[PDB]
Amino acid sequence: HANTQYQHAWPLLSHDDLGNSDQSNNTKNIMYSMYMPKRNKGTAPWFRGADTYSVKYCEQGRYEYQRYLMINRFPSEYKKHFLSFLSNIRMSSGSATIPQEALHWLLRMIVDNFNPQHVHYIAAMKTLQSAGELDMARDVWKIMERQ
Amino acid sequence: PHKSYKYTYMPDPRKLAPIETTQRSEIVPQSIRPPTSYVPNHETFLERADIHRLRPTSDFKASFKDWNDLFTCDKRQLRVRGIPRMTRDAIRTAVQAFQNGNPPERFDTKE
Amino acid sequence: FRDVEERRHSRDVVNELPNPWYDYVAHALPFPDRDAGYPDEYGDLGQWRAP
Amino acid sequence: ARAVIKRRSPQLWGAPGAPIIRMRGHHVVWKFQSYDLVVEHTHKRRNSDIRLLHYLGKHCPHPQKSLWSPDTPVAQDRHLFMLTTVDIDAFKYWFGVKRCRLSMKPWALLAKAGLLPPSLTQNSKIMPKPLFDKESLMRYYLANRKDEDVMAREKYLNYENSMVKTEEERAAERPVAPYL
Amino acid sequence: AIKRSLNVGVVGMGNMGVPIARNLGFKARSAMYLQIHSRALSKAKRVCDDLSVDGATCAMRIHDRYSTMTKWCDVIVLALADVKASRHALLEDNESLIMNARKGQIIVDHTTVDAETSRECAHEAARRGAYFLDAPMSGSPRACFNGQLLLMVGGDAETFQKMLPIFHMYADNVFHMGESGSGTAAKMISQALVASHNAAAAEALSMAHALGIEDQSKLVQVLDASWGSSTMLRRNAPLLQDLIRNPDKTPPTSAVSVDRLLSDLAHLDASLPKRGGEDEPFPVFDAALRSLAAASDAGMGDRDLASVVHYIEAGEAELRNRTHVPL
Amino acid sequence: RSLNVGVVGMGNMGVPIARNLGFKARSAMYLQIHSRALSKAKRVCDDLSVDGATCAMRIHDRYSTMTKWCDVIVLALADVKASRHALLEDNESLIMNARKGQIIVDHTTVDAETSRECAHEAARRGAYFLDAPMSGSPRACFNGQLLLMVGGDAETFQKMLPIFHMYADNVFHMGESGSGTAAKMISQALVASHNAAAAEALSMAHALGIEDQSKLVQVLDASWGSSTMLRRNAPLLQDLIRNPDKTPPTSAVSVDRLLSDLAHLDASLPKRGGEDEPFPVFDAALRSLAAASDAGMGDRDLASVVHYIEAGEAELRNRT
Amino acid sequence: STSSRGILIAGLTNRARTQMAEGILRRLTAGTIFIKSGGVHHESTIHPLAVKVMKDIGIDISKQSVTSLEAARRQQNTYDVYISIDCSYERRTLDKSQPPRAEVRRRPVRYDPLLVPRTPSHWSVGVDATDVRRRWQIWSPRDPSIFHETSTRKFQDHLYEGEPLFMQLRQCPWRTQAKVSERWEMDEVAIRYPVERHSAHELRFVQAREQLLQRSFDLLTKLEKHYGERLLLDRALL
Amino acid sequence: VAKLQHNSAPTTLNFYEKSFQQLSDVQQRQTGLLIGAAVGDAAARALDGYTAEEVAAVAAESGSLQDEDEDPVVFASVTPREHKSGLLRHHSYTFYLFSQLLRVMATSRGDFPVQYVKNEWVATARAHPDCFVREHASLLHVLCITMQLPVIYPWADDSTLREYASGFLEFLTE
Amino acid sequence: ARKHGLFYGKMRFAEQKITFYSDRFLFRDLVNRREASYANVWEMDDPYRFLQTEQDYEDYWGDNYDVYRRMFPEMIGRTGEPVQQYGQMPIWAGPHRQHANKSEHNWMFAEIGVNVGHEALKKLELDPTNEKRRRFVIRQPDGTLRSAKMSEMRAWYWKEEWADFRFWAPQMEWGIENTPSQEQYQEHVPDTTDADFRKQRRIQSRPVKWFYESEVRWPDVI
Amino acid sequence: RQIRPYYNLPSKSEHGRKMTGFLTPYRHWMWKQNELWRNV
Repeated sequence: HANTQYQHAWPLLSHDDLGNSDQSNNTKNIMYSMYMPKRNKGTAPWFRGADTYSVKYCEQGRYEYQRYLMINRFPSEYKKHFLSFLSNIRMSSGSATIPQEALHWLLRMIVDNFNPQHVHYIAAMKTLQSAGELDMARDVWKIMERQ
Repeated sequence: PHKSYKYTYMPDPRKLAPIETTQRSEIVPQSIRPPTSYVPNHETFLERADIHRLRPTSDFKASFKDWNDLFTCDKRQLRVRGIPRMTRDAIRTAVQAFQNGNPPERFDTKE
Repeated sequence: FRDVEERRHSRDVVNELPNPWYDYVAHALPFPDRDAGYPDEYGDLGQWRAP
Repeated sequence: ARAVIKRRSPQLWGAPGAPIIRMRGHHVVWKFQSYDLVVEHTHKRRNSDIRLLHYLGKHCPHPQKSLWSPDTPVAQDRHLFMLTTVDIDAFKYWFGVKRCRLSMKPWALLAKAGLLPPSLTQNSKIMPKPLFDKESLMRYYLANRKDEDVMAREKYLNYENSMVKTEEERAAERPVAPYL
Repeated sequence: AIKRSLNVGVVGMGNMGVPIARNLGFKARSAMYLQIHSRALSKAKRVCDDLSVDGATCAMRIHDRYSTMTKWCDVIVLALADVKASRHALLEDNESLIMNARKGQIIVDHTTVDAETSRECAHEAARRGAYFLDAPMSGSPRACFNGQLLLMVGGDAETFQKMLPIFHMYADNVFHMGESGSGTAAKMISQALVASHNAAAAEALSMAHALGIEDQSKLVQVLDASWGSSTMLRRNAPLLQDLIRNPDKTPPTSAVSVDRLLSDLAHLDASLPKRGGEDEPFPVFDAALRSLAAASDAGMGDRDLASVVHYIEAGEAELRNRTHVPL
Repeated sequence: RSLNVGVVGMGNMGVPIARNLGFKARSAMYLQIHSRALSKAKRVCDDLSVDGATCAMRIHDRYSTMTKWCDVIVLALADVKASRHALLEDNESLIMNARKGQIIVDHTTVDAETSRECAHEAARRGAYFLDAPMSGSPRACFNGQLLLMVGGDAETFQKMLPIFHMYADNVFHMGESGSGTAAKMISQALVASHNAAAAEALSMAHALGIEDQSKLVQVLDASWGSSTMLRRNAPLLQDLIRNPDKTPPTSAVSVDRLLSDLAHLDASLPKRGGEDEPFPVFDAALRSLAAASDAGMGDRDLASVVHYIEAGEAELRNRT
Repeated sequence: STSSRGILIAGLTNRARTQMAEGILRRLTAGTIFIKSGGVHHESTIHPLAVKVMKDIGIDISKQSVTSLEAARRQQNTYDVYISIDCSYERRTLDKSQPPRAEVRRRPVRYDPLLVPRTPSHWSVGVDATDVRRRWQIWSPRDPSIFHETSTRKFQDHLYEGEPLFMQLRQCPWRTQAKVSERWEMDEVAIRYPVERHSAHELRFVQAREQLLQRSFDLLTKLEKHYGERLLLDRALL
Repeated sequence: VAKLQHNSAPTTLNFYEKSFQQLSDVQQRQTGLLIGAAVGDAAARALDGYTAEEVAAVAAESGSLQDEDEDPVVFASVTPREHKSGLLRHHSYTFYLFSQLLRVMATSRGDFPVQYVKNEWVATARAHPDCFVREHASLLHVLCITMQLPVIYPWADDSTLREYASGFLEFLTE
Repeated sequence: ARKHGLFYGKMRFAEQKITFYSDRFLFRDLVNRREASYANVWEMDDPYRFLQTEQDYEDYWGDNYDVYRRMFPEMIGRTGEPVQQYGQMPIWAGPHRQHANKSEHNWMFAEIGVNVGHEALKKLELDPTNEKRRRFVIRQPDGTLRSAKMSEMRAWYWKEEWADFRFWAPQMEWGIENTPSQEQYQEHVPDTTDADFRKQRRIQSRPVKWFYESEVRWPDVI
Repeated sequence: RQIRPYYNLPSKSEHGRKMTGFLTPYRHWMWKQNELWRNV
């Protein structure tokens, strides 16, 4: 059981096995990436070891990449979705639903690329007033204005 | 080799970074409940735990020296002693239930 | 049990520090808030199926 | 609900049951075993092409050595690490909104993570279970009974919205400029 | 007078010298420069290469000359095989460590030696101004790898206190017996007890086979439960049982050899005070000596100590012949 | 039903095992006591009164009554001659005539010939005999900690194990009958050998000039020469060597007891040869023990051999 | 002679408490019983404050040595008495650099005795923090079966192969095989707190010494009852 | 450089000992202000209310130094003449308010109005009535409370810091 | 570290990038960065001013320089990030369950999800001044909940194996050709009356204990 | 899994299960105590 696997480390400023050295110009140095197999089934330890991305990726603000796309639907689908959202908004705050859920469903309706109708706004405000959430009703009005 | 580098083969510094260990006994000890009137001896304990046809614990009563041996025995120790898998699992589960506070009182479903 | 635990926790000063895992929900929208680069919308070498 | 049921893996209700968070394991040797904390139905949907409702994370049972000991050392820095991933937003959504079930191994793992208290089965043999006495419990309650309004406010903040505006916030929200 | 690390050297890459150096290299978190001396530089190269490949936390330097070893090492530890090699390395060579020792060096020889040699080594070290310790190691190389060795150090108490952090890297039970030579005396006593208990265990298993007990584990269990327990008996029960069952089998070799045990007991006898023309009448010790000598006179000196079971009667016959010669 | 277990051989060792059995109880076991004396019967009665009727004990002095009443019978007799008288020599006895399927166990230190004869006669009669010599102290057996060298039928041993554990801590079955007696003989021989070796080693240590005797004992017990006999006898031997004028103190277990135990080994072991000297260390230990016993110090302790270590060599020279 | 097969004193470090207990027991028994004091971690020396406070009573422990109990694990069934000196788990700390924590309070807050039971005393300890033993393993890359890339004998996934002489901790659940086994819950007095004074450390050593003396007296009373012998010989420390 | 491992010497003396290296110079000074304030308050809590001659007497009485212990005046082991309940045993009422303001600042993550801490301060005052009247509206108290305000923005000029601290000082002296 | 019998190569470039001669703005960026960069950095230069004492000096330059330099590519005034420990959630089970959070190992947890795990956003996700920072936790074998180090946090992303020995941020040009303006930032027109998410986050952050008291005034005692 | 202790009501039936789900009053009281501990 002798050492037959490890070898002495490369000293400082040493030359490569192919004569390549990081001295002066790289013209005497030769690239060898074209001799490797074209595709590796896996990932070599030196594969993409150090790569960087544009500064824009880390300098971007939130939700500034969402392009405005018009998602058109069938009129019957529009009716179905509007009725479902209205029912969810008007769901009573008996024991399992907190009053915040009406505002949550209005926000979800906006996020899912819909236009909240006046009936939706009225139902949200009335449910929040029946639950005593005057600040949340004001928030619903602010949402309507911002739309 | 080079006469100027320590660690001539240049191992990773994480390789020479040390390793620390702490046994679970330091975290929490193991108490041994003394036998009660319901199970005065380990033979009686095994007979009470013997409730399943496929895993008869009573067949291995002579394997355990006494109550301390039975309750300090490990599953690896059982496998070394030569106790089949289902029976030793049943014995270990009964011992653990007794330790947690559940005596081996159940219904014998063999009949 | 709840009252005793709450009293002990209030008296204790080591555990008064906030816990980010326990205090809030970070992001609840179905889509990420910043562009990580994907999608590509183009194929590559050897990919016949496009789109 | 079947003529000849699956005796080797029964459940409590029909399929597909309530969502349950569990650590699904692979079918490999122990040396390369890893678990996936995922939420799925009570009855496994191995038949269809969609098996899990969501993927919460991955857990590695085998501890690895501290690869960051040379970094800023702290107490117990050089002990072995048990790396694991866990989604927090998805876990909180399924746990609170959808009200999914929970197994014991995921519960213990999340107890380590600090999301949940230690599980029911994480019991030591050092102390037995408590014994309850109605008179003592009533005496303690009478000694330490909280105010009605205080308790109502506490539970309102814990359950309903916790982002309650103060008088200063309301005054700042109110318009003061010429109202147009 | 600069700030540096301790130069710790190990002399002798025998059977026990390698585990000591490996333990020092592994457990020295860059707190010492490890010098390794060898008669042949190939052995030192092999040891240092193996330590580097396995992963050593301290820099190492190989040596083949005692002069360089003395000029480099601040503390020296010698782990040799016999007494002649230790005496040559310490007193007889032109570059002998003790004779060329520097004022302040600490030389600790773990090799088992005679009382006269230990006394002369300590005297020479004191005259040179260095510090000497005789700490005869006890244990197999596997036990040294586990670090659970045994050391009986005799000499300067302050030197023992200073050298404790180095001893603990490959020995857990370290006893400061007292003045110089006390470790050698304790080692002699331990070796005599080991030989006597080995003879007793061999005889006990022989009579067990004669009576008819056909299991050795069930016998060693009750022996350990009773007052007849012995470490040598526990170690040698299976091998002795097998040898008794089949005399044709030749006992295997081991680190603790019959020849080495006989040499240590001969050193003990030489250091044993005499009462005139006649020696001290120790019956059990004499019987053990005769049986071990008979075992070694069959080419079994390099084998395990359990070979004494086959030559108990050989020693008895030899004693009877020697007693009948003048009768 | 429940096993009927009788005890014969009332004495300083016989009483504690019966007392422990009665205290353990856990059934309706019937204990018949072969007291052979009205005083011993009254002792059994007051022991029952102290126990509080845990077990039903009836005193009967007839071996036939014990045979017809007790399925299992235990013997605790001091001397091998008395054991032979009560087991084989008696007209009634236990082995010679007994109901088939009756378990008979003896804790008396008997020689291999006696054990083999007992087993042969028990097989002839149709009963099961197993020999379980006891290792321990009267205090140890009262507390419930004995080492039983059980030897006999495996199934009978497994049946008797719960009974043995009522008054013993460590129980071992070494194959067949007579192996328990052989193991006890080997244990006594090793005890004598270790005692002599420890005495000689401490004498050598004193001659060489070892001062820190406690540290020396720690080193010896941490080295390969460790032994329980040495770790026990180290202080007394050290005192005796430091001042040889002091007479050895009297102890419970002594050189006379060790010689009596080794006599069984000498008788049991085949005496073929003799001139060959099969066991020199055991022979030397026996010589030193005999010299220490017959030179007055016959009842003091096992450490008395420190003053008669030379006796083994002296006897060897005198004989040869 | 005596009928005891030995006493073992098990500690996690074998620095101060075990040494003081061994000295007290030897002083009380006049050295007639073999006593071995060892610790799991032997990389330490005897505390100067410990030896000073024992000399203040009349016991010289400076002649003792810090050793491990490996020789005791090799022949543990031989010994008769096993005493484990350990700290309470309620006050135990792992960083070893902070004062011990407060324990559970029964009737700060006080817990109901029924709602928080007090660990019944009639039970027995199976394993303790002191019942562990050292285990050294080495995964040498020189072995091709370890050097192979698809090898599980390494804690590292991609950095390298093998592991240089790592140490693990096994356990010895054999404390109950001894004739007598006890555990002594005492706070650690070897290490110094960040703001501890020398006088306060000395006072802590004095308190630990008094606790050890009382526990030694109780243990020797129990052993005298067990053996029927006379162990409390040197009754001059009252 | 390195020393032989013995007596199991701990690697780090405190949790943040090596963490303090991971701050810039200005961040180190910012954290040092708060940490030194806390350390000084905790070290002087033992002799709180003592006079100069009493401190001198304590120092003279504890004149048995072993060349490594700290000054007897600092973290003195004298018997407490106050016996506070849960937190003022190790610190003062002024440092209680200081710690509450620090926690409010940390949770605010930058500048914040005084209304975020008004309720905490009045709750502490109600919990400790004697301390409130003892050390309310005093220069030392208000200064020790407001010492941590410049930590919010160390590059701020005097005018900005005074303008920001005016709101806190108004309520402290109200 | 070199294996036996294997021939190795040298990477001419650290990654596949676009050369700075291709665009006029890339050229200006490179010349400005080179101006702000050291030509040859040494032990006493400004980037190494975080090694106050000789213990730090020896630790950084001895036996751990490789990991200390591979921790972060750019040279900053430190090597990682400070570690702060969290507080444990109250356990109503009382002392019956305080032991369960202690083990023999460090339990390390890292957040994943829709908004977390983006390789291209590693810097912004590991920025401590981020309200949506990726959440890491470490439970020590004694139950302590602490944060993660910089290396521990970066271990969960795809490895970066490059280093920068020249650029030093404090030496950047300012005033001439570089003047960040408030007009550019205000072009987004952040209005609190328009968008109130900022107020919502402020309300979430500020304490809520005032709600149980239902103007704040000091107690009156006479 | 519902535990069936041996001291439950025995059903003396040869055509079905040998033990019944009825429990002694102590089992009811003990079960409530365990129910309270899980309620916490």
